[PDB]
Amino acid sequence: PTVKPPTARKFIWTNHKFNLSGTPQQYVPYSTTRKKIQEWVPPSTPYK
Amino acid sequence: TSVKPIFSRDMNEAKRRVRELYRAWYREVPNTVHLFQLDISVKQGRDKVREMFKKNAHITDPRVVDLLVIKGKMELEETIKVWKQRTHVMRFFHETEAPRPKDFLSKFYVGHDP
Amino acid sequence: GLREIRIHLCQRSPGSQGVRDFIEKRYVELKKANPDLPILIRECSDVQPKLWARYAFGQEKNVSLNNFSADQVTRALENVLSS
Amino acid sequence: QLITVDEKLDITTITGVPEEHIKTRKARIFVPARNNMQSGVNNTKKWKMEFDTRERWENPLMGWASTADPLSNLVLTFSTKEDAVAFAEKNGWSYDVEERKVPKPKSKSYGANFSWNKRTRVSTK
Amino acid sequence: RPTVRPRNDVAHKQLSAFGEYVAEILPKYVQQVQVSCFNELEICIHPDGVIPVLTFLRDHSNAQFKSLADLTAVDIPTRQNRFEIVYNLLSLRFNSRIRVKTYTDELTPIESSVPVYKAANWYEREIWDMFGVFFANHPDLRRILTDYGFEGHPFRKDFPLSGYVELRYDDEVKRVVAEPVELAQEFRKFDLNSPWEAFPAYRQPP
Amino acid sequence: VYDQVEFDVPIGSRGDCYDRYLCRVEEMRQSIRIISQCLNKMPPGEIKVDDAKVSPPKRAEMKTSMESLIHHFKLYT
Amino acid sequence: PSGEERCIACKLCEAVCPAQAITIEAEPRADGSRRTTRYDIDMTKCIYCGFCQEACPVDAIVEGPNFEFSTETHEELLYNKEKLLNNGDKWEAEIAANIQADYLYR
Amino acid sequence: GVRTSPTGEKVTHTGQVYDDGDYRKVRFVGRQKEVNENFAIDLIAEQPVSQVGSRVISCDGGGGALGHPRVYINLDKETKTGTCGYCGLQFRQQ
Amino acid sequence: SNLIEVFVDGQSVMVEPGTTVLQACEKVGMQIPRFCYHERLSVAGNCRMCLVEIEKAPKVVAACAMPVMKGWNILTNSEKTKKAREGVMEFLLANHPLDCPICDQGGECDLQDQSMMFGSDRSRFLEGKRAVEDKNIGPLVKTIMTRCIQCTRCIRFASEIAGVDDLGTTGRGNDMQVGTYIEKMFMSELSGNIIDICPVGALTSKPYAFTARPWETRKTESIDVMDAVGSNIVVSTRTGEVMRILPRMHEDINEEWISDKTRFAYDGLKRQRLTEPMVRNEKGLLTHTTWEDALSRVAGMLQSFQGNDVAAIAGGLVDAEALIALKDLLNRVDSDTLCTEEVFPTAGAGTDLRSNYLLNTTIAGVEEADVVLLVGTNPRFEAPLFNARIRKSWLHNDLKVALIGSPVDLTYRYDHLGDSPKILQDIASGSHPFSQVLQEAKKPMVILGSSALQRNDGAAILAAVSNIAQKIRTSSGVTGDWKVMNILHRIASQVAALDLGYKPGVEAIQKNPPKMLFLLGADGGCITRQDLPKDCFIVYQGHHGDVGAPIADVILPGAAYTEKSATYVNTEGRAQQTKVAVTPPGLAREDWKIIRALSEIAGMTLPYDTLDQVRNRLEEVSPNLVRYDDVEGANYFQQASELSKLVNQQLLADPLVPPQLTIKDFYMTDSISRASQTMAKCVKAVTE
Ligand code: SF4
Ligand code: SF4
Ligand code: SF4
Ligand code: SF4
Ligand code: FES
Ligand SMILES: [K+]
Ligand SMILES: [Zn+2]
Repeated sequence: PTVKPPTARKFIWTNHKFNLSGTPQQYVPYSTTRKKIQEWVPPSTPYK
Repeated sequence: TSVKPIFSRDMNEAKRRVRELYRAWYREVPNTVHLFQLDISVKQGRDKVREMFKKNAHITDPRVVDLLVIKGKMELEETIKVWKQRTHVMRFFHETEAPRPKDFLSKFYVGHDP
Repeated sequence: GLREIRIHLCQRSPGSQGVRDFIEKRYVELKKANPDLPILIRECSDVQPKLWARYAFGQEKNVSLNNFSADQVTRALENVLSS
Repeated sequence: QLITVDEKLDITTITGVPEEHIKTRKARIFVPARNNMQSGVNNTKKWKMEFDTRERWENPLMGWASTADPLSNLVLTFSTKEDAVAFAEKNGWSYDVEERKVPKPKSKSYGANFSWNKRTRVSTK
Repeated sequence: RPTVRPRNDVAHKQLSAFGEYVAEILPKYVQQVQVSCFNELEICIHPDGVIPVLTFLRDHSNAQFKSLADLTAVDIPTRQNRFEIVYNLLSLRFNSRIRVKTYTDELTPIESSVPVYKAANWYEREIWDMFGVFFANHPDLRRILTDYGFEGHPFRKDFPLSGYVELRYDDEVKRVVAEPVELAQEFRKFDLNSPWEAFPAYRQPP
Repeated sequence: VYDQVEFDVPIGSRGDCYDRYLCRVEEMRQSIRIISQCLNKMPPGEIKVDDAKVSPPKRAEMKTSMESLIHHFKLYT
Repeated sequence: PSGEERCIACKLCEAVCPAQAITIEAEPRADGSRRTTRYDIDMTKCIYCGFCQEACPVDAIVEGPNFEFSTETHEELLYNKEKLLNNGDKWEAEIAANIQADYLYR
Repeated sequence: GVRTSPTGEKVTHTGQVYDDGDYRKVRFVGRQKEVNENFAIDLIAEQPVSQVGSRVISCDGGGGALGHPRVYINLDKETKTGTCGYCGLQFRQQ
Repeated sequence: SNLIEVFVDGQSVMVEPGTTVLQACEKVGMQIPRFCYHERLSVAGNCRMCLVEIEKAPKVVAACAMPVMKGWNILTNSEKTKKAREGVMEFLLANHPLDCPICDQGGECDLQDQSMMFGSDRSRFLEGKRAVEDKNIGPLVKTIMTRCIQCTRCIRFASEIAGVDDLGTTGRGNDMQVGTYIEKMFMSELSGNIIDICPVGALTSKPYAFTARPWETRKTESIDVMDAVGSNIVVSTRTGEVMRILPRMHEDINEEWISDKTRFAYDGLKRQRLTEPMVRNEKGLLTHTTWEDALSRVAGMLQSFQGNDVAAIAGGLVDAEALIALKDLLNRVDSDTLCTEEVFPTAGAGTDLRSNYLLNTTIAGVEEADVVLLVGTNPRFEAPLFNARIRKSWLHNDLKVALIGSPVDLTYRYDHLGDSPKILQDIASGSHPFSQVLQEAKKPMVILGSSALQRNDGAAILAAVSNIAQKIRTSSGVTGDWKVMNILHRIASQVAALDLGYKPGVEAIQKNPPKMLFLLGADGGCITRQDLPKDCFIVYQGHHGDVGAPIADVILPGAAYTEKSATYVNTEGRAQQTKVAVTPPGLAREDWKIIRALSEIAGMTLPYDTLDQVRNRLEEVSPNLVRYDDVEGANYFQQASELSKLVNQQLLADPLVPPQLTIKDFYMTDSISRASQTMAKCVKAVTE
């Protein structure tokens, strides 16, 4: 890379990170989508 | 309605092979319980053999009966020659299975399945 | 007491001929006499004609009207109506 | 040396299927409807056998769709409804059969677009 | 034409004549003889002819199919006899291959071909294991690929892809146990068939 | 193109483990002999059938031609 | 180069994946763009065959040059979209150079 | 466009965030929630609109065969820009 | 006798005169490729994809348009035919945009697939492509007109099927563009069907946009419940989620179309859902509880009351299984107050004779009628697919249509006789000139709207319409087998409830107010607590929190129509069943099971434990309810007509005004569509 530097992009990490497995920085999977079914919310005023 | 037989030409011949298989399984259970160091009693093992024969008591086709006996003899050979391990023999008893609900209300509470 | 009447019959089968005759002749006079009783006439192809009577607390009885004449049909209604 | 077996063909005891997935399942025997998004009719030739849909739920970890139904993806193909019915009966599945729907022949006439005195005359092309 | 597979009329003619030759000699068992556009000869026979037909092809001086390449089954549920038994034979003498096909259902035995080819032993065990076709007079018929006590014949078209049970280690009983299968992610069924016909040459009559 | 390369087939005489071992060692040598011919007789041209209903088109074509994109889309779905 | 995602949620990768290791959901983004809301790769289902990067029409999904990413847990190998975008931002410098070296063979 | 919910959990570019009573956020305790900080929706809005002198323009996303399939964009409407369906770049006619 | 012999690749086939070359090919199982041709539209002959060689004829002919001649041999796979297809496909793709990855049609695109099967495998087009500007035509249909191939299917569909002439082509040549010219929204109750018929991705569902690909969807064949037409549908699901609704072809019901409400209201199933049992806490607020706690509380009240003290109301989306389950449970405490929200006059024969409340002619019998009299109905919005049937007969059979009621736009010209109910007496008396039109007619059809019977004098209207039908039959200008009298229903559940013996309307509840009231999906507001004793115990069972649920003492979450295998009977009396596409959300349960579980807890176990058994129970009450897809005839119009004359009741001076007069009234009519964000965007679009 001293002779042929990489192309610069604004979103490329400026700071490299090594393998973070087993540390507090480890990746933890989760669902990235939002709730699909919306529940009816009962009224807050009585009228049974 | 004219078919090739497997072993038995009619149900009377087939029931003879069934009873012989039952005798072979009946006598093997004490050796199985000892050989595999099973924690079930011999009575439990023979009860399981009886249960397995009785769920097929309704079959009237000698060819179907023959195949159940062929398969039943394969299972016996797997047990006697210790090709099975302890886990295989214990699979008949479903010990880690939580009891499944039978009556309508219990099924209704737990999910949608019949 | 009686709560509901249901008459099943086929549109075409000869086994429902008497029931068809009863409806075409006497159902109107039956309905005038019992203006507040549900008499559910339900036709379906190739069904056995039948009479269903529903009484209090969900007790139901059914009577076969197969090959009944019209007068036999009339008679079977009267046993149900009286009871 | 053939033998006579008058009994109905019943193989439920030698197929290895657990009981709950014989008695409690409802097989549907049908010819799939044409996908209305396309005019090709080639996926409406054969008879299909599929089973009743059961619960799918979200996996807590990823949100993937989980199932406990071993037959959820089971689809069988048949030349005729009679073959499908035969297969369902010997396996002991309760089934429903839906008559094949075929489009009725239509009367098409390009000339009718320009009728002298009928409403079939088109206002544009 | 560079992208098209060339035909071989010579091989097609030779195989067609041999197909008629086998049919003339064993009319008691031969039901159909066909040759593919890529020149593979198939003999379709009544199941009673397995031993005589295979024996003839092995030992006859104009056949000499000494090598059994493969023996397998195909499950076609829509057929009354759902199982197609396929023998693929090789003749080193005549540098040729032949395919013999018969059929059976769930309850009708087929005769073991072990007397004709010793190679058939394990192939028939595999067919029994994966399809439940019983072979009569087999020296040692039993499962070969599946687990001990495994229920079902997995290569049948109506056997589910992920099966009915799955294994884990349970600490309470200190052994591996089997339980009904539950999948975190269900296998996703795809409908890929185009609704437009691809091959007019294979169109079936209406 | 195996009919276009020259090689010998090793053959045993005793049918035992040793002759099969010698057959395998000699087959490696013959493989080198074939590999040598493949390197020298390697022809130019394309490397998948020029039929885009079977083999996918090149990526550059897929990104410019309508037919290529349709065929790419269908071949991969 | 602008920072916009290349992936347009065509789902060709998901269709071709021999292991069914890809799971995708999508909707119109707030700006109307066609974009994914789920893009998961189960790296323990994946067979690292590269069929997904061949199928992608826009070079969105690639197999990069990293091979030193073993983990202490199974769950860490179930990648979601965030994980995969970070890998893209982490490795793009090398990935762009490798694609440059080989795209004329594709 | 990273913002945090009242609970302090980062909202992703897909709008995901565990709500207050969701037990599932326990997976992040002692660990961290992977969130990519470069929201594409924000970054593509930074690019200037390109002025062209034609009714129809084409886009391949740049880099020729390294971009996306070439599409042609109509620029007749004067009340909005032409946006590329693949890369989101915008065009407007002089 | 009239058939002529033609050959398809040398195979003899006998066809009617006028049969096209394309139709002759389909008789031997070959499908000629097509773009512009559609069997339910007028022939166009503009795509040229269907060109085919006729043996010994130098010129290829358009198969879709060309009538076949005797002795013709159609060569559907000759070199001339194949090369015509390749050339035409090359022309179609020359300017088509490279959009497949971002285009929603990909994977189910006729252009893609016919390119694979009949087109070339590469391009030789070296120019720039055409690009077209997009047209906004409303919130349902997204347009990307660069993909348009100018097949004119949408234009023909809008003109002929929908009766809307707002689509066309402007310009000429390569610049010809489909659209409206002006900025106009194409809002028709049948508008969403142009998505299905557009062969390409030019017209797509805006709600569906980008969400799925066709190969990953599971297809569940089911039945629409947004009206009483019983339109056959396919529910597309993926990974346990309903993704969209498509038409399922049924020649005798909806053909291959569905209404916009059927197509796009499914999004209402993802919101306002009841997912847990709820009871009132000490403060009078609904709080989540278990099924055990909820059903125990209901069972206690049901054991304490008997007779008239217990009543039930069935809403518009209730399945037949739930209906009989609830009727049986109430019958077991000797309650017969099983009511519906929709009213049907109980005078005369009431519900004793099916013919009294059925569309007796059937949907497909509209095509045989020569005159149709509509009374007090806006069929365009009450039964859109039924109105489409009338227009088809109007278009192709020259059908004469007259209307008594508000002069609404039916998409075809009709004779407006007025809105006064008194006109019915004029027609029956012979004074009105239309009476002679009815007498001259061979196959007249009279359709009274169920919406008209919601009036207080609905009994008099039904008698008057029945009276007109009786004169037509007595006059002997009609054949015996043809049926004249018809009721057009609008509620999916109404006919099944009437078959099962439910009381139409809530009049019995108003007469004898109950102490315990079951609301089985009843969201119409017909009975409120202002009509009930002070401490009435109200149990709501349904899938949506809308109108009924906020006033209930107990909420039992049920299944929606996508979430159960349930029986529904359409306005013809045809029994049809849905299939489970996704399971009910949360703790929700199948409707008939809830009542069955409640009956056991209350000590009155119902005698069925499976879906098959509860359907055996239905057969015992009304055998037609288990004859799926069958239309059982209903007779005895004469007996119902005689009983209708026993009690003379007065028509009111009020004009007959349908509940829906314009499109804005169409989009939201039940709990599901009221909860649909897509339906809300449609109301906003057509009002503002
Ligand atoms: S490399 Fe992995 S994710 Fe990509 S197609 Fe192959 S198995 Fe699927
Ligand atoms: S990664 Fe590529 S192939 Fe996969 S969905 Fe995104 S654009 Fe399509
Ligand atoms: S309409 Fe068909 S061919 Fe055109 S971009 Fe869409 S999927 Fe591709
Ligand atoms: S928008 Fe679609 S249906 Fe209408 S003319 Fe264009 S391609 Fe045909
Ligand atoms: S289908 Fe005949 S010209 Fe279009
Ligand atoms: K479309
Ligand atoms: Zn671009």
